[PDB]
Amino acid sequence: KVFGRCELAAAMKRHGLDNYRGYSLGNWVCAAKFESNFNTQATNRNTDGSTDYGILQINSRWWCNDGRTPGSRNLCNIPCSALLSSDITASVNCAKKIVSDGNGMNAWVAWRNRCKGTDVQAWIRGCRL
Repeated sequence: KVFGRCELAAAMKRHGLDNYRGYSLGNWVCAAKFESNFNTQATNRNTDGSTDYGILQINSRWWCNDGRTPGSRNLCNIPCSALLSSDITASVNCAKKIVSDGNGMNAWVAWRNRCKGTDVQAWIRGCRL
């Protein structure tokens, strides 16, 4: 695509993600950055044969269905292709569920290895709320 630095910060915002269970808007921004480089169409197969889907790289073995990962559950009751939409709502919604799963933002490798415990706000500096 891809998405824009502040295009996203603003898009995640009014989807009510800015302080969502503690996590400043900046973390999601920074998460999107490293998981997919703001590419909504991003896809990545893991070793277990599963595939990571979308801007926040959401896995098929749990949250979304792709008819290609046996022994998987589709926890967000949604097909994985809908996560590849330029519309963000699907992705955000399913993300919101992943953060309250009990383990928080740590559910993203990229985040807790490139965002966590760092100045996370610089990611939304200058952007129009």
